Amino acid sequence: KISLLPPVNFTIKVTGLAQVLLQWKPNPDQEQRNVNLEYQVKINAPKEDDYETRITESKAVTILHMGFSASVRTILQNDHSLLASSWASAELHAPPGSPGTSIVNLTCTTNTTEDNYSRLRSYQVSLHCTWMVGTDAPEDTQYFLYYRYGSWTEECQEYSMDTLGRNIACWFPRTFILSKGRDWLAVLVNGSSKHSAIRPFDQLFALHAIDQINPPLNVTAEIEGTRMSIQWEKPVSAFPIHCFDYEVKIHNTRNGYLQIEKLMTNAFISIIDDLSKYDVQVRAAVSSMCREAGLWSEWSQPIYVGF
Amino acid sequence: PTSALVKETLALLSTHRTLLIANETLRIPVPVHKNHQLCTEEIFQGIGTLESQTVQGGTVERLFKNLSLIKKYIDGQKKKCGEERRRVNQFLDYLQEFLGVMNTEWIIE
Amino acid sequence: TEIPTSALVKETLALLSTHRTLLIANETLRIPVPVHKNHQLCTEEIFQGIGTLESQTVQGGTVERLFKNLSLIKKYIDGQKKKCGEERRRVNQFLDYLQEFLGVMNTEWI
Ligand SMILES: OC[C@H]1O[C@@H](O)[C@H](O)[C@@H](O)[C@@H]1O
Ligand SMILES: OC[C@H]1O[C@@H](O)[C@H](O)[C@@H](O)[C@@H]1O
Ligand SMILES: OC[C@H]1O[C@@H](O)[C@H](O)[C@@H](O)[C@@H]1O
Repeated sequence: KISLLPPVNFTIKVTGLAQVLLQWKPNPDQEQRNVNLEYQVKINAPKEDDYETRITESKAVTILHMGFSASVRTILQNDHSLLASSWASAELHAPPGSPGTSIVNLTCTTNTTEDNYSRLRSYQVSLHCTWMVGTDAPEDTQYFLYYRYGSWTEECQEYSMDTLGRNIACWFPRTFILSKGRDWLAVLVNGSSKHSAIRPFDQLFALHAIDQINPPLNVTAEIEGTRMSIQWEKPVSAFPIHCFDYEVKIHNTRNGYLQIEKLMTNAFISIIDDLSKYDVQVRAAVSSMCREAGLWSEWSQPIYVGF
Repeated sequence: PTSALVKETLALLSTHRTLLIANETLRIPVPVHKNHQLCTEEIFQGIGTLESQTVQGGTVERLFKNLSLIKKYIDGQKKKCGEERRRVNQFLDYLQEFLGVMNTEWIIE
Repeated sequence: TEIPTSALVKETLALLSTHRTLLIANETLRIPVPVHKNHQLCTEEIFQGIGTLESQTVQGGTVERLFKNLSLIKKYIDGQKKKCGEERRRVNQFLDYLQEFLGVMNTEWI
């Protein structure tokens, strides 16, 4: 019969954009360790979780402008029994600031391009955010944007302002964001002003939700008697050939007749008629088989075949 | 081998989600970082425990089989690491390959 | 554990290129080398071979700093494996991970 006591010196500390570290220490007054104790952590706000852990520290990626709050408890499992202690608790308050002082409607967008130097094919990722100023913001207030990807945090260098000073957009032509990346992008927007505190605002984006896939390039259509050969190239991206879904759209400008084919290869053979001008476009997305569902590209520019 | 497999076992995973995610008391090891490949041993023991926990009626049985073949492939890749002894200059090249990579494309806490 | 900075990794690379000639100097040595390029699967063997170069070479000079660097990269890699299973989470969250894994396995190998 053992009697479990809660962990002690439970603290939360901010270690970077939308990132914290929970720590605690085993209870000095615990029935001596000859049994291995573990911990149960429960995140209470802003976004619920619990999970068990086996050491006395835990990282959590989370939004902070709403304040964060967490609890931890000690547990002991074995043959015939589970036991768990009362909880310790801790929280960070929401940052200081009036309600409408805060940035609103932040959208962020990623896109890939190719380094046309370096002798070796690697790629580059830009980032582009916009937001609006929020209704209570005082006239003199200035907003600043920071981003984080994995261990690298940068502050925005080149903004775009509304017609009286205030930053409303940001652009990074390069970043430390990996293309094929599978981690969260965290964005923070601070502010300041003569006449009071400004509420920060942060959020977490998943890359697949904001990566503006590039259209296919070099779509070619060769019309031969009655068959049309369409062809295109893999979009500019760091996902390999076998990772794309395409939609090919063939449109008869003579009568309206429309054909769209979804497929994973780079070529398509469609039967056609010989008295029409057709326009053909192609669209692209990366396969749910390589990453979670994201966005479709624009359609390539119309090319025309037939008379 | 096993190209065909994965793509199919993904949508299989997708359709059997609500069923799998129904034991809310169950806890499985999940890495805290994204170098997935360092963690296959854990990833596979979690599937094992999931599998012993979930009722073996339906097309779900197929999801597990599939995961077990993927398991086989990975086991084989792993045996290929220590299979073929070679001259030192060879091993050094590997090492420097391994170090470049560890450098350009792993996150680092 | 020590975050192995990318200058350190980078320094080690340089130190490696230097001592190449000293290191090969055992014609009798054979060392397991992986046929495929999924390093993350082979970290075990990588350090095992390092281990045998080490056990053979004389430590001193910048040659010691080499194995000291590798050693410190090895501990880091173990930090990272322990990190594979110190937290148990809801099925929902393990499913997400399994999914990522499969997708990266699909996009990186062949
Ligand atoms: O703790 C690291 C800090 O870096 C600063 O540049 C940012 O302004 C803070 O928001 C951040 O938390
Ligand atoms: O309001 C959140 C509460 O949830 C439970 O985990 C516990 O009863 C408290 O320690 C905690 O503060
Ligand atoms: O000027 C801000 C930036 O806006 C983006 O939409 C464009 O892609 C950049 O080329 C441009 O410099």
